[PDB]
Amino acid sequence: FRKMAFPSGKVEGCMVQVTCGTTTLNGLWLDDVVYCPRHVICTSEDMLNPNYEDLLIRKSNHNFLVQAGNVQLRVIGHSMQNCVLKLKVDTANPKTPKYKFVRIQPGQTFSVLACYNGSPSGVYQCAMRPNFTIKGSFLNGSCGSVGFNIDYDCVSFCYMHHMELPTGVHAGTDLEGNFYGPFVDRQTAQAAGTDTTITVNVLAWLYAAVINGDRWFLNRFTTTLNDFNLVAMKYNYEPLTQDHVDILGPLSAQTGIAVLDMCASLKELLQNGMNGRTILGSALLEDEFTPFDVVRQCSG
Amino acid sequence: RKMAFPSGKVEGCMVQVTCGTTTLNGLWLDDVVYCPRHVICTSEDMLNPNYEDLLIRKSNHNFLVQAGNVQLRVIGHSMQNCVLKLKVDTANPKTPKYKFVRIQPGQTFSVLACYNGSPSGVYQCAMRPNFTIKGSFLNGSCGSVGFNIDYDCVSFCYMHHMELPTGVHAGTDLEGNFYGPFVDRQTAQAAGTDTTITVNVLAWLYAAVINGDRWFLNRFTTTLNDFNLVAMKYNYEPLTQDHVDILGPLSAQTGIAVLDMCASLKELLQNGMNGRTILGSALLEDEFTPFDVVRQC
Ligand SMILES: *[C@H](O)[C@H](C[C@@H]1CCNC1=O)NC(=O)[C@H](CC(C)C)NC(=O)OC[C@@H]1C[C@H]1CCC
Repeated sequence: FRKMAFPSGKVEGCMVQVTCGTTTLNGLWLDDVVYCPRHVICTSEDMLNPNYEDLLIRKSNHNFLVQAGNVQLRVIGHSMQNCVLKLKVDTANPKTPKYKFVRIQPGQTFSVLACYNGSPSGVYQCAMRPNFTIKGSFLNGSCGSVGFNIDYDCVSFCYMHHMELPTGVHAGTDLEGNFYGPFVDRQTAQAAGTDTTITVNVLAWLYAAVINGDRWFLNRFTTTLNDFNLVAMKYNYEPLTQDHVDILGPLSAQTGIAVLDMCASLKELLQNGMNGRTILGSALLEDEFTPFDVVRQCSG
Repeated sequence: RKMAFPSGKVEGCMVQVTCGTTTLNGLWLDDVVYCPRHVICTSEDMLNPNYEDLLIRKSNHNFLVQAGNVQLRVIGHSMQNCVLKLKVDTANPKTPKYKFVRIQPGQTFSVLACYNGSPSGVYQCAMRPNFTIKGSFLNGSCGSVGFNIDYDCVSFCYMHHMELPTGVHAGTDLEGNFYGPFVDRQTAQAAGTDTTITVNVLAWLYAAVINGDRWFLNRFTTTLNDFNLVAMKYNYEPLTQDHVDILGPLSAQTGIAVLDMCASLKELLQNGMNGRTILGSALLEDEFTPFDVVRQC
């Protein structure tokens, strides 16, 4: 199993650059709107303590330089929605895919198209941590890069990049400008909650092991969801939700192993350790493959 | 972070190729579609296919090429080693600037995994020293390609043909020559003993340091040859002076001499990681090149 990104072409066709003064970042061009982080309107000095409504009132359409490559897109309207700027432009993007804006939950994975100056540099798979950070690879100028999933014809945009934390992890918003987690777009020191292990994804990984014939850890017992959740928290594992139990349905059906039986197997691993054994060629439990990711790499 | 090149320029080239009941992917550049020649085989052909004999018995019309909902008419075909070249009456307007290259073991590339001419996923691979790749490929993935992008130019280096019993993968360059001692017949094939790409392990250790992780460093040093003696004992590839030179920028950036990092790696090889982890991994990672690390740091 490897981290596998979605093909990035449909998103590459939507990346532009947005500049205000000398501050440049990336934007997302869909139909006749460009979406980008609102801190593009900030001087480096104003990022320390920005008053965004005040900064925006002083801006006009003609203060925004939007470019696809080196080709300018004329801005004909502007508005702020939470922490994102929406710039109406006079050209509808002919490469606009079928798309939607979604807000993902911790544990869910998505592909990031890392961009600089509106130019895509690389694509990689990220997991949203339970503390609402991602372990990105982002350099200066990467803001406005987006995270996405692709289902059939439709690009689901879920993440737009805004900042790095002192610990090196990354934070950002959905495409409605609402931050994931307790973060704000100010150049102030901000700390994330202590992180935890994504239980639903560990379970997905155990199911993947079973599918591949690696099943020594299956035991004869079961548990209730509440008993499991209370034990899991003592090992810094996330509690399971009802939605987690449901998204494990397909893998449970594929293997014939009930979700709560797998929970009891995981509980034994937590309480007793691996005892020098491995699972899928590893003594570490992997928590950044979702149930869908497992099905992706096992089917096509 | 393992990072692939953006795949859009390659996505615009992927098509579906069918012959008989065999369907796989092709690469459509200008007015030519490239694909694995074993598309012309049947069940009974695959064991010992005489490809020149099988191919002469085919007509242009035995090949169905589909780009989305549009069929492309094949107006000519030829074989170059293990690749079939199908001439079509339409030029791909999405053809990028491109070249065909043969990569060296230890080099990395991105794979666009495709099924039925449709892109499914992208990931980074290394050409192993034993000329396999550790890919994620299923039935119908043949004809998927590997590539690197420099400026606006796509350098195609890999086309996918097979899986080995061990679960690793084998394929060709875009001239149709295999990497490694493999053959496009339906037989169980073993690879040579694999080794670890040492220059890449060192690059990744430097990446761990750049991201503030240094538990594995030490105050010892080593000569190049003494390091290589230990490396070979542990089935690591030897480190050349060009490798040392290639690592210079990472050495400068971090203030750690290449041979000092070799001494750290030696200590890791002889003692293991004693439970610790580097950049999240319980194992030494060898599929990041020095360039991969630099570009991202
Ligand atoms: C082409 O799509 C397909 C891709 C492989 C299928 C499963 N995973 C793959 O990467 N290629 C093939 O099926 C090969 C065709 C021959 C003619 C080259 N064969 C193959 O990969 O077989 C796999 C198993 C180990 C070998 C045992 C043969 C008796």
